[PDB]
Amino acid sequence: LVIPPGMSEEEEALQKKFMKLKKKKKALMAL
Amino acid sequence: GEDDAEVQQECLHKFSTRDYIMEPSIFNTLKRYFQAGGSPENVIQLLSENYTAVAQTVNLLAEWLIQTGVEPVQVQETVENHLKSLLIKHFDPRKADSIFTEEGETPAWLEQMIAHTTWRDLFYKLAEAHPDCLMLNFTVKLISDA
Amino acid sequence: MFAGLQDLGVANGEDLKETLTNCTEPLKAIEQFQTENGVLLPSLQSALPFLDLHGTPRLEFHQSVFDELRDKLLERVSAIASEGKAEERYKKLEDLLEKSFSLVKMPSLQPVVMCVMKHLPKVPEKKLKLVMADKELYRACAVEVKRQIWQDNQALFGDEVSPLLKQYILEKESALFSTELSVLHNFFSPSPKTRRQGEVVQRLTRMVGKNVKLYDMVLQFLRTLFLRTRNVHYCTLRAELLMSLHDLDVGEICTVDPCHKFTWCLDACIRERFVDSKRARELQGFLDGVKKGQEQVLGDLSMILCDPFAINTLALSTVRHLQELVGQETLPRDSPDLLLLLRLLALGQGAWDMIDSQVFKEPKMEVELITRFLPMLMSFLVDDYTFNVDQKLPAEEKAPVSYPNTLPESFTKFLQEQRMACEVGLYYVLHITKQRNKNALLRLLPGLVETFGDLAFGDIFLHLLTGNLALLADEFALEDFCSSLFDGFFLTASPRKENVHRHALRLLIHLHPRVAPSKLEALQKALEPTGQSGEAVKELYSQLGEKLEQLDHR
Repeated sequence: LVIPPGMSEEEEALQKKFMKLKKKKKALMAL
Repeated sequence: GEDDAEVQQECLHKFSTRDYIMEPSIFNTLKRYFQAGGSPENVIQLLSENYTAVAQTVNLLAEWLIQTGVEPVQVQETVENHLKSLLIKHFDPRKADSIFTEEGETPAWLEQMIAHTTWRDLFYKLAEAHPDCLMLNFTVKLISDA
Repeated sequence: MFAGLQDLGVANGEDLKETLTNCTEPLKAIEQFQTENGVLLPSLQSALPFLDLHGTPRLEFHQSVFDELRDKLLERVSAIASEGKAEERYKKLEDLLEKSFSLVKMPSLQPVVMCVMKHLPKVPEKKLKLVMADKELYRACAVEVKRQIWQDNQALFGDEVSPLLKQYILEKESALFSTELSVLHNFFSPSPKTRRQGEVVQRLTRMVGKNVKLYDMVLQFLRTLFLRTRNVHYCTLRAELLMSLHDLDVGEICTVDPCHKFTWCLDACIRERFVDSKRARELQGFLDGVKKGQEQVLGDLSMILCDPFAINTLALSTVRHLQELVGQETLPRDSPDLLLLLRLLALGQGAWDMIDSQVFKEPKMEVELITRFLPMLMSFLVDDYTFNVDQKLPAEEKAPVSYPNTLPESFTKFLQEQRMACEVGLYYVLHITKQRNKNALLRLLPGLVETFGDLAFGDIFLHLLTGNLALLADEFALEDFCSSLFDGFFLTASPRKENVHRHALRLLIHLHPRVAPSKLEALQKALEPTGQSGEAVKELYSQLGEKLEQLDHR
């Protein structure tokens, strides 16, 4: 069950795409 | 002119039917066959090839039933009621009266049937369904006169 | 009308013949035969004249007696088998078997003998072997008797179950290659309860009855054939069998197969095409409840998970958790439900490796599949979500966003080196096709060209992929979509793998009108029978021929 606690490259990319999508959906919401 | 080849095949037909060796008519049929000049060798073939022993097969079923615990007199009563059922279905008064005019004396089997009480019941049930038949009125009187 | 009569001292037709032949007094012989072989009831002798006088044949009297008495005796055998104390019960029926069995080939009496064996838990083995020796006795006797034969002649059992297996496997192949291409219904559409009504699995259920020993033999057959052929459909049948006895409440088997509760739980998930959290956690407990020293039940839990219907439900469930982890903005490592599906899925996909060389350990879970591969999968989702919203936004200006058509090299490496990464990637491809996401599909199709174990060319994935590709049937007019699927994917493997040849032709036949005619003719040439090919692709290539000449009348 052992995983290193730091995030991998692909994980941080995922979290970046997550935030990129949050912004887009907020901007879509208003304008 | 002569019948001979028609009669022959009329007889060979009966010889082919199931268990014809058991039939009372077989003696009459064999005489018709030979008076019409029938060769005999293939008659033994037909009678034995078409023997199934239905009647012996009834004996077997009866003893099997009895061995499994049926009371014997009860298998006997089923068998007797089947004879009784057939006789009531096909009862012809003219045939019965023929028993009488074929000989003034009665046949031996009539006085023997009467000793069994199931056969007397059959004659009583016959005497109602056909009240104005002569052979039954005679038979009921024979029973009474006992 | 047969020889067995002599066994009981009763004359038959040959006895009659020898009696009449060369008889010095034939008519006397006949009249004696008549009295010795009639119904032996003295009270009849006086009344039979009365019947003779009416011309009624003795045969009609004897036959009608025989019908009643025979039916009464059949009824009595049923009565004796559900009555009284056991040893009196079966003693009467055994005695009747010893009497009547020598008459078993007489047509009129064979039903009596059959019925008596039918109601005897332990027909004596002498009788059983005499039944087994004669083909028409054996074939025309009750399954209660057959089970007693099968229980002690495995090879005969096997000869009975082999043609049923053969039919089953052929039906599964016909179903994956039926030219019924549809997004409404496909191979995985019928419920477990529906599938368990099929004629092979019902016949196998009837052959087994409640006999644990027959059930073990059927398990053994399926294991052997699974090992020898690697055909995963034998796993479905092992599940369907145990579940059939479950629905018939056959406790004599279900309470002693340690995979029973597992299979029952897994069967509900299959019916919903989803493993919810509760049944997942129950599956986990059966897994964790494998006691040391009985580790080979792992092999059998694996086989039941190797059920394609089970695989399909786990993969569908995995792809659903990714989809709703994107909405929750959570990484795979932080979803315990997801790790559980992966554990079950890995076992199913490893079943044959386990049975092969009996190492009964759960497979090692690859850390990087959870931290690197599944994250790249969800990125493709988030990408596609971002593209959708990028279009609903104004002032595209310069660079109206181009759909990302890039595959990280590490992705395809996982696809070509890891059973489980390949599998869930395949199902993520099945998902976007079903969504007719032409952009996502064209992005992922490259890099399906080389996959672990040629999994992207398996019959199951290709049956579902081509079925889902009907939802995109119009796109086949454009030729770079057409060549992306044929030249970029199918024709990659169609010369080397026969079934890919078959699937490709089966997709063309379904899509023939929508495909640009000059491309149709080119594809037709590229899919010609290679001379060393089998009957199936030859008949399919012919079907193309007639459809392409019938379309020319428009």
